Amino acid sequence: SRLSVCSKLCYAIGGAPYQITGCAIGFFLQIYLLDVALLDPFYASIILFVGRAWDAVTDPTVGFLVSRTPWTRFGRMMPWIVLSTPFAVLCYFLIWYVPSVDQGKVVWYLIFYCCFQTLQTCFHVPYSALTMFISTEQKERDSATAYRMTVEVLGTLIGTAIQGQIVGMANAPCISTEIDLQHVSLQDLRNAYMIASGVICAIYVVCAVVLFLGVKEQKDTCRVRTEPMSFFQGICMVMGHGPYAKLVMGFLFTSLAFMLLEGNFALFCIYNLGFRNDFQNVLLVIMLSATLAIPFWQWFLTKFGKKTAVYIGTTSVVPFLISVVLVPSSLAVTYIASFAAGVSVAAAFLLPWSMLPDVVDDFKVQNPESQGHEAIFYSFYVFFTKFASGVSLGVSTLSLDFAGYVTRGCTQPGEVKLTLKILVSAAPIVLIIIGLLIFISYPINEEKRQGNRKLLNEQR
Amino acid sequence: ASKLELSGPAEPRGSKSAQITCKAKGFPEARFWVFWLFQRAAALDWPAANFSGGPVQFESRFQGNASLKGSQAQANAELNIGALGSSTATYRCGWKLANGGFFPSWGGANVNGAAGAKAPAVYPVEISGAGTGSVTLGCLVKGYNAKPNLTWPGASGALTFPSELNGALWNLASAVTGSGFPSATCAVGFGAATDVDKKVAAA
Amino acid sequence: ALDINSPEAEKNAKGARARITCNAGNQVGSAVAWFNQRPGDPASLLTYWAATEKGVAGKQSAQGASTKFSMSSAGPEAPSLSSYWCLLFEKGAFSFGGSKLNPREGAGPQASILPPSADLNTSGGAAVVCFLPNWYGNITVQWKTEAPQSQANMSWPGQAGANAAYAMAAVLAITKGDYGPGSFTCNASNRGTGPFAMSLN
Ligand SMILES: CC/C=C\C/C=C/C/C=C/CCCCCCCC(=O)OC[C@@H](O)COP(=O)(O)OCC[N+](C)(C)C
Ligand SMILES: CCCCCCCCCCCCO[C@@H]1O[C@H](CO)[C@@H](O[C@H]2O[C@H](CO)[C@@H](O)[C@H](O)[C@H]2O)[C@H](O)[C@H]1O
Ligand SMILES: CCCCCCCCCCCCO[C@@H]1O[C@H](CO)[C@@H](O[C@H]2O[C@H](CO)[C@@H](O)[C@H](O)[C@H]2O)[C@H](O)[C@H]1O
Ligand SMILES: CCCCCCCCCCCCO[C@@H]1O[C@H](CO)[C@@H](O[C@H]2O[C@H](CO)[C@@H](O)[C@H](O)[C@H]2O)[C@H](O)[C@H]1O
Ligand SMILES: CCCCCCCCCCCCO[C@@H]1O[C@H](CO)[C@@H](O[C@H]2O[C@H](CO)[C@@H](O)[C@H](O)[C@H]2O)[C@H](O)[C@H]1O
Ligand SMILES: CCCCCCCCCCCCO[C@@H]1O[C@H](CO)[C@@H](O[C@H]2O[C@H](CO)[C@@H](O)[C@H](O)[C@H]2O)[C@H](O)[C@H]1O
Ligand SMILES: CCCCCCCCCCCCO[C@@H]1O[C@H](CO)[C@@H](O[C@H]2O[C@H](CO)[C@@H](O)[C@H](O)[C@H]2O)[C@H](O)[C@H]1O
Ligand SMILES: CCCCCCCCCCCCO[C@@H]1O[C@H](CO)[C@@H](O[C@H]2O[C@H](CO)[C@@H](O)[C@H](O)[C@H]2O)[C@H](O)[C@H]1O
Ligand SMILES: CCCCCCCCCCCCO[C@@H]1O[C@H](CO)[C@@H](O[C@H]2O[C@H](CO)[C@@H](O)[C@H](O)[C@H]2O)[C@H](O)[C@H]1O
Ligand SMILES: CCCCCCCCCCCCO[C@@H]1O[C@H](CO)[C@@H](O[C@H]2O[C@H](CO)[C@@H](O)[C@H](O)[C@H]2O)[C@H](O)[C@H]1O
Ligand SMILES: CCCCCCCCCCCCO[C@@H]1O[C@H](CO)[C@@H](O[C@H]2O[C@H](CO)[C@@H](O)[C@H](O)[C@H]2O)[C@H](O)[C@H]1O
Ligand SMILES: CCCCCCCCCCCCO[C@@H]1O[C@H](CO)[C@@H](O[C@H]2O[C@H](CO)[C@@H](O)[C@H](O)[C@H]2O)[C@H](O)[C@H]1O
Repeated sequence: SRLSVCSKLCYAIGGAPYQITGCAIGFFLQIYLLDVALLDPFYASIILFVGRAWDAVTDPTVGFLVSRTPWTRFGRMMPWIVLSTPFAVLCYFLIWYVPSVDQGKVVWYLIFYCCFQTLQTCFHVPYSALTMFISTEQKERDSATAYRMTVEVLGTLIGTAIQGQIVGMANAPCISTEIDLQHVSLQDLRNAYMIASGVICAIYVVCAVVLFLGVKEQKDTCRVRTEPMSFFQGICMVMGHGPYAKLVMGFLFTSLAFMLLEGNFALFCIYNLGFRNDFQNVLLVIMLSATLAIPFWQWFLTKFGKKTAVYIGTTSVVPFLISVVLVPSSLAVTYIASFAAGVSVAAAFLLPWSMLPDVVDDFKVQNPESQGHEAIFYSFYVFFTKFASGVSLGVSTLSLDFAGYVTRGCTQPGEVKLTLKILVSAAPIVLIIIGLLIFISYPINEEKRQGNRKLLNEQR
Repeated sequence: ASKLELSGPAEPRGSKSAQITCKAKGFPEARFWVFWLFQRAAALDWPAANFSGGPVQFESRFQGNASLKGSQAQANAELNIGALGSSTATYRCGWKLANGGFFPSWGGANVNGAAGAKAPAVYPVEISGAGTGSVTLGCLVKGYNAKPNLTWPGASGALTFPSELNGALWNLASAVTGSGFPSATCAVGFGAATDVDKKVAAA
Repeated sequence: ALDINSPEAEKNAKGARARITCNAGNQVGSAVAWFNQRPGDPASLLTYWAATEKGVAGKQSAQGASTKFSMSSAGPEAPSLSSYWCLLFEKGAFSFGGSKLNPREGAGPQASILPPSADLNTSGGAAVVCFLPNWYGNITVQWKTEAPQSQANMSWPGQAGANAAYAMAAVLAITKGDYGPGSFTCNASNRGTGPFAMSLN
């Protein structure tokens, strides 16, 4: 009576819409708001910051509400998913819809972005908590989490490819300004965005049906569950731990730099590298390079140590981020740096998760009482990364507004391109250097104490 | 708030050069393109635009005629106009939204490229020996080079037609629909010390 | 330079609705601004991106997708009877069209001819003045000094605030030497199925 392979596959497939919608939004929402939705970059900055901060705000509140959810005849998590998915796909389709209003499009995008983030949180937090209810054996939970991670990577690739190849296929006319002084329509581009959103919503509904049908609950009846309302106390205990806090800050910064790149990289490809009709292929190349480089980094962390792996993975993108702003936008150099940046994205979003179980074991050795540190760490990390990535994206789009970013444009002023080169080349490098300096102060010192901590894990 | 204060009206003579100014305030002038317009009793033309911290971009019609300058230490945007003759118009100084390309705030200053300065001549044009109920009297003002203000003594039935060029001077007409005719006089409003008021007689 | 074109340079509307149409010679991709200029005042922005207001009364909405744009006033008041312009912000050389609103009235013109005065005759001149004070529409003035004349200067005011009717002044300037061609007639042609002739001898 174990978890079947079909049940684990359905549970993993249920985790694909979150990655698809998140990658589509995080790669193309700035392009949609600034160019397709014809918004002032002040309003686009407001919308991006408020949506990506309301996601972080909704994560623990909906987490607590799910922790207070009683047991129904369908489950503790399945009613949330089933009653949240139609409203979530409605709000997602209405994110990428441009209404015909006289004033207050910013309010439309704010309301529907924040409503979609709330409903996607109501989808995901029960779904993330569902790994403790599918089976009681820890090996089955780890296998389900491995399936979920693999299908999350594949969902990232599929969502990026779908949004890029539907959005980018139908181009739109540009807008010449005085910096340029001496058939496809804009409605076709909006229709392409609506088609991509509809396809993503169809995948969302199909995977929701798969997750509902193929996954049971077994009741569990809180066999070993506990209130654990010690959220503030757990946060304080984790931050009081040295290696834990250092891993939190390092990973957080590194992920902040790469989320800044994920936000303001399509604009850099369009308005600095000149890829007005080929930026989607660049994003697809980056995602394929990351998918290819996952086994390379899993090999490198073992054959050469996790510490040196997490150093060179974060420092590998720095020469190429320097290169992409110091060359006259050569077509081959951009693809080579795209492959390198995909390899570094894979390193940055893989290797700290490899480093995490060592710090978990170290915290177990230090504090014998451990009741959620693996989840308290992820909650703190996801909250701070979402909130500060929203802050960074809002500051980026507001700086584009300050620099005089032209809506569409075919050419940006010399100050907007400077801000884009800073937002791709200066601030991500600064954040990566900060994360690297934090990772330098690492008292775990990779395996040199780790097995000894594991020895204490054998002792206790 | 964003505002642009323009200079007063200028009267160049044929082929002089005229420099118009905008003392832009309420916004960083170096961040936005300050434009110019051109309305000679018609729709709006487009002379040029000037980025106050950089390039100047002209329309091909005004290349060599207009020259835009920007003093960022005074937040002043200026237009120097060269050879003239048909550039009598109203020039605007609309700034631009940094993203769209439209003009949110505007100015307005008149340029009159003519020659001469003469005192108006008043002629009391009247009836030709007819009358039926209400009758129309008139007043012709001919030969001036400024803006007058024709008035009547407390009678509000007047129609003062807009002035027109007759050579190098201006001609204007005024009409009044008066029922009874005890006494009527036409008073003009030529500010340059020419305040001649003349009565209207019969025949 | 994209050719922005407003077909009707004069529009009739009293209190019901006005639909000012702008047509572009090239597809601008929904980038059309609408300005409202009152006489003696600079042009004031109303609409941008063909559908977005800028702090203006809600009656002035606007639509349009590609090379066919419209601005609609549904509550047209006395402040709304001004001049309007449609600007394109698709390409660098920006261009405008030009249009204006007017109230609606009936018809019926008037005419009066006035000979030159003795004071003007003394100082070597003779201006014959034809006044057309109250009419609605467009009118044409012809001068006949026993033959058609094409040396007259014509002027028109705007529209009266109360009467809501136009006017016209036609001045025929003739020197004293050429002041013997018989009789001077001013002929007005409006929408009245007949010319109004006022003559002096
Ligand atoms: C197309 C390329 C896509 C992407 C770019 C770069 C990518 C790295 C891809 C990596 C592989 C895994 C990605 C990182 C993990 C996914 C997110 C995540 O990490 O979320 C799931 C889970 O890893 C949460 O961690 P949690 O502590 O909650 O699980 C504890 C479970 N248990 C108690 C039973 C032991
Ligand atoms: C998007 C990615 C997924 C693409 C589609 C992938 C193919 C779907 C199969 C995935 C699971 C395969 O795993 C295997 O599936 C079959 C069919 O359900 C199961 O087989 C089970 O159902 C079939 C009926 O359908 C019975 O005849 C069989 O007696 C029973 O064991 C196996 O117990 C399971 O080991
Ligand atoms: C809109 C986005 C959010 C989507 C998800 C929001 C709704 C899903 C949350 C779970 C609520 C389930 O709804 C639940 O129904 C059952 C009725 O059978 C009731 O639940 C109750 O059932 C019986 C009594 O009737 C008892 O066992 C117990 O008191 C309680 O479990 C409550 O009405 C509610 O707890
Ligand atoms: C699975 C996902 C897909 C499922 C189907 C989803 C279909 C969604 C298509 C978009 C339909 C909504 O379209 C949008 O509706 C609202 C409300 O009428 C309109 O909004 C309009 O009405 C409201 C009324 O309060 C006013 O603010 C104003 O008159 C205007 O904004 C938008 O101008 C219109 O563009
Ligand atoms: C969480 C922090 C939130 C910070 C928000 C800061 C920016 C907010 C934008 C302020 C302007 C938007 O506010 C907007 O005002 C106009 C009316 O004036 C409303 O617009 C409404 O009336 C206008 C006509 O007057 C029409 O477009 C239509 O009937 C309807 O959409 C919008 O429904 C409203 O959304
Ligand atoms: C479009 C081109 C890409 C097509 C990709 C198609 C993938 C189809 C399924 C293949 C999954 C490959 O699986 C590969 O093997 C290792 C295990 O050895 C997995 O590793 C997984 O299990 C180990 C522990 O058991 C842990 O590191 C972790 O739980 C998880 O990463 C990875 O998920 C993946 O790197
Ligand atoms: C709809 C949106 C996109 C959806 C895409 C869905 C594609 C599904 C790809 C299959 C991913 C699972 O791939 C699986 O992962 C786990 C750990 O990672 C590994 O397999 C692991 O579990 C199976 C369970 O029977 C064991 O037999 C195997 O010994 C073990 O290593 C393999 O890598 C791979 O068998
Ligand atoms: C399930 C995955 C495979 C599906 C493959 C089928 C591809 C299409 C997926 C369904 C998505 C439909 O998406 C739909 O696209 C069309 C045009 O593109 C839009 O239709 C739109 O076109 C006109 C163009 O003048 C607009 O004025 C209007 O707003 C709207 O009707 C719909 O508003 C949108 O809902
Ligand atoms: C994982 C599943 C993947 C499924 C992917 C399915 C996506 C299908 C790609 C379609 C290509 C996108 O390109 C889009 O195609 C449709 C179909 O002609 C067009 O939409 C069309 O329908 C609308 C309907 O009113 C009309 O205005 C017009 O006939 C045309 O515009 C879009 O103008 C074009 O921009
Ligand atoms: C309309 C478009 C949307 C749908 C797209 C197509 C959906 C494809 C997925 C079909 C559903 C898969 O999930 C379906 O559910 C049952 C359980 O309820 C699963 O059944 C499995 O889980 C439980 C676990 O105890 C047991 O019943 C059984 O041992 C096992 O086979 C199967 O894996 C599958 O038959
Ligand atoms: C919090 C994480 C997010 C990271 C945020 C990083 C964004 C950094 C913003 C880049 C600033 C761009 O730098 C900009 O360059 C130009 C040209 O030298 C200079 O700006 C210059 O032009 C502007 C006109 O726009 C005028 O105010 C003035 O002439 C001068 O300041 C300044 O140096 C600076 O305004
Ligand atoms: C949640 C974050 C904090 C809440 C938001 C705090 C600030 C809210 C700003 C309130 C007013 C919003 O509007 C603010 O006012 C100026 C007025 O010139 C606007 O300035 C611009 O508005 C529109 C935008 O294209 C242009 O047509 C116009 O030409 C221009 O003046 C800006 O759009 C914005 O900076």
